[PDB]
Amino acid sequence: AVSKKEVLYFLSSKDAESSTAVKSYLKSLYAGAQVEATETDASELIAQLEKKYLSAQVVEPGVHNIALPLGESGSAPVKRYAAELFNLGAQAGFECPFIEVSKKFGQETATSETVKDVLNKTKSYVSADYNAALNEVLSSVEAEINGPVLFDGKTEGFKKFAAKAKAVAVSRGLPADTILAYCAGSANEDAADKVSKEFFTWFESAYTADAAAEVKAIEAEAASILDRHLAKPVAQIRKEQASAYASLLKRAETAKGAKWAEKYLEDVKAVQWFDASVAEAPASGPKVAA
Amino acid sequence: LTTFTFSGLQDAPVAALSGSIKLNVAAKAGKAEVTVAAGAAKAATQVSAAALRKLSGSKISLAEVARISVLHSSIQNYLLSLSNERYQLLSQWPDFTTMYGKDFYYRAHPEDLKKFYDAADEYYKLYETVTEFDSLSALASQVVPNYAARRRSTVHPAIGSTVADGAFTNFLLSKQ
Amino acid sequence: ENDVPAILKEIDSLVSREAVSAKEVSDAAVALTYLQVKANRRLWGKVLEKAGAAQDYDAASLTNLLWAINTGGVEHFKTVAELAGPAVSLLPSLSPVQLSIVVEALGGAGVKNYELYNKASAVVVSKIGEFKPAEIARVLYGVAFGGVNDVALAKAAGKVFASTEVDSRTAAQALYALAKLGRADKATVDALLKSFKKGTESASDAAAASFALGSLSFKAEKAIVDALKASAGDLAPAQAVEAAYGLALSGATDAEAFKALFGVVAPAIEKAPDALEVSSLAQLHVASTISGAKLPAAVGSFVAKAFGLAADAARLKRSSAESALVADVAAATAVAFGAQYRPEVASAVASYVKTAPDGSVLDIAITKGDAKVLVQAVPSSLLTSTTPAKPLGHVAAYSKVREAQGYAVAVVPANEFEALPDQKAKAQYVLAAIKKVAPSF
Amino acid sequence: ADAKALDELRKPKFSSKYLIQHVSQKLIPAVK
Amino acid sequence: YLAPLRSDFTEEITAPKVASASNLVNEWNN
Amino acid sequence: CTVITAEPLDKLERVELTKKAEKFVDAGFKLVMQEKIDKKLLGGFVIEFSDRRVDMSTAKKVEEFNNFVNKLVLSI
Repeated sequence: AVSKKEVLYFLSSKDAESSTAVKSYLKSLYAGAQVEATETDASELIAQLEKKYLSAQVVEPGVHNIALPLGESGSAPVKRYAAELFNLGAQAGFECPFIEVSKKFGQETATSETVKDVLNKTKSYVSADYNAALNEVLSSVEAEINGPVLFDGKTEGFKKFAAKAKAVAVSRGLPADTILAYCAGSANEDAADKVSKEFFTWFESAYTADAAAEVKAIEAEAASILDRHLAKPVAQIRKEQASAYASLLKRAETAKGAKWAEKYLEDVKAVQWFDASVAEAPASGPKVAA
Repeated sequence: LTTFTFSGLQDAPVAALSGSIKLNVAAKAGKAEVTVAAGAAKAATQVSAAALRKLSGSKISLAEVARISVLHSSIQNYLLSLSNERYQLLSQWPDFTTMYGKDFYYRAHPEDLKKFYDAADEYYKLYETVTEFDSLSALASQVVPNYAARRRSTVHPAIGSTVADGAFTNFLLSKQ
Repeated sequence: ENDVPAILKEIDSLVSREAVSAKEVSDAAVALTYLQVKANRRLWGKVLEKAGAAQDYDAASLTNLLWAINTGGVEHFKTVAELAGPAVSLLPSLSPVQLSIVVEALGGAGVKNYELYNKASAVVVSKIGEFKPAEIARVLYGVAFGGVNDVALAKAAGKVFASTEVDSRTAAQALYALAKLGRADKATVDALLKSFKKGTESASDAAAASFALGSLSFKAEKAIVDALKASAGDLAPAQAVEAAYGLALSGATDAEAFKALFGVVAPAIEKAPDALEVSSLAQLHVASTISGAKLPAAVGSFVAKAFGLAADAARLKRSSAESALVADVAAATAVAFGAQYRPEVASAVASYVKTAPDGSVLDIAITKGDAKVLVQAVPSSLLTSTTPAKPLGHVAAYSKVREAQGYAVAVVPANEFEALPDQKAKAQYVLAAIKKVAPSF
Repeated sequence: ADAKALDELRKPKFSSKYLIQHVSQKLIPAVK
Repeated sequence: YLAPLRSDFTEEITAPKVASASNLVNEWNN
Repeated sequence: CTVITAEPLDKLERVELTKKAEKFVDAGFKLVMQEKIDKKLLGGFVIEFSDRRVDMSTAKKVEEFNNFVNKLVLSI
């Protein structure tokens, strides 16, 4: 079973084996058994660590139930894949991904003094094609200031920097005006409706470019693995794939008592049973008890 | 779906668009008579407007019975649809069995006949490896783990370049 | 002359070939809805597989296909969301009845496609008299459950709801849409309540309208309560429990109504306790504590545990700005009861974190001896979208279900908490909000 | 034996989920 | 068909490193 | 002495900090204090005696926690 801080994550997830374990947990609840008390302790580092290591347990069954739109025609298959990834993110506890990476910039640059510290300590969480375009404008404003541009906002030099960072930002293709006015909010919602429309149509364009870029990478990686695979004769392919499968089976059989090796061999028995069920009735597929 | 649906016998479909199955409704104010024509069988049913509202109560909740996963089935599907692209241009190789005769032998130069025989064996090697279709089920299992490690991030699964650029501009151009 | 298994085998051998066109799979889906064949699933799966498999789509085949996917109630997010390609690409080529059906069916499955919802909302607001009011309620349902907070279509909808009488189905769908949007626009709700006069032709419309006026927390009309207590056999457990939740949140004391609604679901929950999601079990526990409708003895303690599981689930998935709000409000609470220096504040806020009796963890819970007060934070998701900026009915439900546990809940909304510029100001705001509801502390 | 279930088959098989659960169960009692 | 199970968390948000579409098809046409 | 903090001290924070830093003189000495503000501490306190330092600030606590988490995941 669980330690009951796992099981509060698995209530809203619609994955399969989380649902089966949580239905057995609710069945044990029905027969006069009590819930365990949530430990109201484990200060913020343990809270973020356990959150990070228990959101993996909801994204990782959730990724493998998401079918890629590899080589499909149009745009809307990528929108299916990216909407299903957004739904997986909302079921694993993460927020809307824009505000999630904005939260990460708030976590990384809480205590930065100058804009050069901002472009240093957040280099990995932003594109380098944009980070170089910001470091050049940082040097350009740094030459006229002849001092580091401090991270306040009251500065005139920071305003001259931001007026060209907005310029390179709209030069990249994202309209910075609608994004700043959306996340900065307005009072009357009828005047904010159009800026929410513009932010969302950019944001839909943006996450489709994200998911389609990952799909282009998977397309090229599968094409490269196949183009290296079709150069081999079948003797090398057969002995190679049988040896690699037997090596991973021996590696997952060297571990005993651990849960992951036991579940590994259990799912190996599942795929052997699936081959037997497709062999018994090739017109209907697998036998599913209804 | 949501817990409530708001459709049924109101702006409903009236006819069929195919001849493979024919559908004729007789929708009255209280009930409806759907006499559907389908092959050699035929059914004439009776549903009311509040009888279709009892449809979406217990939801269907479809799922995909897969061999390994739905992700790995999709990558294996793409590998098979690439092997079709390769196989279609092994379908346009010229026949050489029309030139296996001994009349083309002794008119042929020895080096060029040897290179023709090695070319034919090279075609047989290509065609034997491009139709090893049982190897794709493991060939896609090397594309999966880097992809699964790229969706298992510390921030969000579907996060990437341009959304991080938009939030970087939104983070920078605000007042500090 | 009428034989259903032969025609089911016909439709199974209909779309088991290789090259099914759009019309064949569309009419196969419509023909499966018109026979009510929810009992059989693999034939439905063949229909959905061939529906996602075909590439050509004209207007009427896609409209009939998504109508059948909606009315049959199949949820398969991949094949429904892959219909949005032709749904976008045929958008001026769709008639307004087709446009309302397609946008409603893609909204019902939660297809996150902002292009389709923008290019449907502009077609609504640019041609409004072209659309019947039921068509506007369908587009509002679709754009509301599709995750778009669009207000222009909501006001153009409320205009037509103000001008012309609509069916109770249309008003019920539109109220459900505005309850998903969280508007609580009274100037439209008072119009849309006036379609529940002749009695609704269904029970699902009355149930979703009751949950709509529960989540907006307006009032029970005593017509929809009568139409619900007089028609509560035609509701699923997820529909009837949601109706009882909306009925208790709208402040109903009609115990025969809640008894007739729990008579649906207590044999259902006693049949399979694990079929329903724990959100609806917590909603059942809310409806069973607010109206006081009693349940069987193995159901009451079990859903009492389920509410604790749901509260801790919403706590662990706190949206990290609400957690900032809980930190700030608990700081203001620890200041208002006396802690001026910051380690005193930290120790008090770290000691304000007791557990409820049902196992759940309370964020700000003070005990002055024998009475207990609770400070609650209503961040942004439980607010409305209109300029009064009031909380929704879920936090009033939480206040009522904690006030049954011996607590005196003081609600601190974040629309008012975020105006104050200093911590003495927020301390006086939280102390006035506590001292209004539990003045003895 | 044959015809297992439906919910036994919707499980994505060779996902991780259990290396991570084992890492968490041998991490958090060792880091508290 | 089975994969090595990796449990590691990608910290960097980067472009996904598209590979080069290889020269197998031009080789087979050659 | 020299005490470093993220914010200026409150007057009760000062007396708790004085009691916690007078534990670290190995005599009957009446050591004085000197407050300084460095923002790269995230709360806590650093006692700079110029002979012995104690880094109880949470910048080094979160750094040491990240190093301990990284030292377990390469072993497990």
